[PDB]
Amino acid sequence: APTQPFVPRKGIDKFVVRPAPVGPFQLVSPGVSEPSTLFLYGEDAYEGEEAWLYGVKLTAEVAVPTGVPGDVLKGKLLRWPSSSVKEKLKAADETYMKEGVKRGVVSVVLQDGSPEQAYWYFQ
Ligand SMILES: [Cl-]
Ligand SMILES: [Cl-]
Repeated sequence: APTQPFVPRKGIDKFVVRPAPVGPFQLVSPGVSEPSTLFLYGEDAYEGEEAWLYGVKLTAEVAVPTGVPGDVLKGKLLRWPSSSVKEKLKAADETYMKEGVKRGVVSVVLQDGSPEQAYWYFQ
C-alpha cells in the first residue's frame, strides 16, 4: 500500500506548514536538519525535482504559509552541491530575500512521499 503521489507516510497533517508568531512550523520532527536544497516556486521553478509544500498558498509572487490542509504549493527542488551550501544560500538570499521576504526551512514532500529539508522564502 505505497502512498499516493506526494503523500508522506506520516500524513499531510504533520507536514502542513502552520503560521505562528515567530515563524511557521510543521508538526513533523525530521530528526537532524541539515538543509542543502532550495524549494523554488512560481515562475522561478523551471528545473529540479517536483516537490509539494502543504499548508502553503501561492496566489501572487511570494508564497504565504496558511495552515490549511486544502492549501498546497507545488514547486521544484534545487539541490546544492553539498560543500557549497553557505555560498549558494548567501547568493539565494540576495536573489530572493527582498524587503519583507523571510527565509525559513521546511519539510517538502517528493513524488514517492519521502520528505526533504529545504530552504524557502515566504512572507
Ligand atoms: Cl507577492
Ligand atoms: Cl494543482
